[PDB]
Amino acid sequence: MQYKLILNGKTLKGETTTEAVDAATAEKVFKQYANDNGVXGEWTYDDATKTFTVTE
Repeated sequence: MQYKLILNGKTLKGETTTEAVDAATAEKVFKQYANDNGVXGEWTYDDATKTFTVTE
């Protein structure tokens, strides 16, 4: 139930984590987080390692 976020912004590179029971819930949380950090970017999703990647 853990999901990662890989931030590749023009001035913001990093990775965060959250615990969510649904991929859309996790995506929404990460999108909110990204937006608060100024990002949103092109969003890619890997379901093998449960990671969302943002390419600004």
